[PDB]
This record gives sequence, structure tokens and C-alpha cells, in this order.
Amino acid sequence: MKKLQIAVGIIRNENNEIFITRRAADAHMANKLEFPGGKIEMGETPEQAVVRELQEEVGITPQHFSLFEKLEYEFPDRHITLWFWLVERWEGEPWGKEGQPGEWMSLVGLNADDFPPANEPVIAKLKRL
Ligand SMILES: Nc1ncnc2c1ncn2[C@@H]1O[C@H](COP(=O)(O)CP(=O)(O)OP(=O)(O)O)[C@@H](O)[C@H]1O
Ligand code: CON
Ligand SMILES: [Mg+2]
Repeated sequence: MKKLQIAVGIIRNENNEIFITRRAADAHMANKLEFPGGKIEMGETPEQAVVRELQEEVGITPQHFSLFEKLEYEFPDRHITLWFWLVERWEGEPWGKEGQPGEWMSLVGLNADDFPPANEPVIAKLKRL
């Protein structure tokens, strides 16, 4: 009976290096690629919302955010959303990981093979990148 959106917007920028939570510790698996949440709500548009949710987390400036696409996972009583504002040129350090680690990830044109099926609706598009 509620709804919420997430102004994450992965941030690939070395070639396709996103600041995604990439198993900081050496993991035996490789599907630990979630998405730097942030919760869009500030202002009243995915711009001031994600952009302001961008600085409020780390504290950089650039990043050249871009929509690219977004999903909407529906739950029994949880209407969630997840704006994927993909950026590609942050200053020195990135900025987006919510309560997650968020770390540069040398993936290479995402494939969804390293990302969990949970965010299937958007990971399907990264696959194309
Ligand atoms: N993909 C997802 N699946 C399920 N729940 C999600 C989700 N993305 C976000 N949520 C949940 O929905 C809540 C959104 O409410 P908000 O309080 O507006 C977030 P927030 O506290 O403003 O931002 P924050 O993400 O920086 O903590 C989050 O606390 C999160 O737990
Ligand atoms: N910005 Co929050 N209140 N679920 N940590
Ligand atoms: Mg936030």
C-alpha cells in the first residue's frame, strides 16, 4: 500500500567501470552486482532528486548523469521503483552507493551474468549497454 523510487543511476566510467557493490572481499560467486541506491525524492524531478541524492552521499560534482532507463519491481505490498541514471564522468571519486559499498567494477558492457536476477528488468538493458 505504498510506493518509493530509488535514484541510483549506476556510474560506469573507465570503459564500463561502475561504482557498483562488487564483492569488496574475494567472493567465489560473481552475481554480487546490485545498484547504488539513493532514493529519488528531493526537489520534484529525477534531476534534482538523483543529482541532489548524488552529492548528499559522497560529495563529488561531475558524473554527467543520464537516464538510460528504469524498472519498477512490484511486491505483495511494496511498489518499488529504481531510476537508473547512468553517469560516466565523476570527479576523482564517484558518488551513488546508498548504504552499500559501491566500488569501481571493471565489468565490460554489463551482461547480467554478474548482476542478480532481482533487478532483471533493468539488468536486461545493461546487458546491451
Ligand atoms: N529495489 C528496492 N527493493 C525494495 N525496497 C527498496 C528498493 N529500493 C528502495 N527500497 C526501500 O524503499 C525505501 C525508500 O524510502 P526513503 O526513506 O525515501 C529512502 P531514503 O531513506 O529517503 O533514502 P536512502 O536510500 O538514502 O536511505 C528505502 O528505505 C528502501 O529500503
Ligand atoms: N536516507 Co534512508 N533514512 N533509509 N538511511
Ligand atoms: Mg540517498
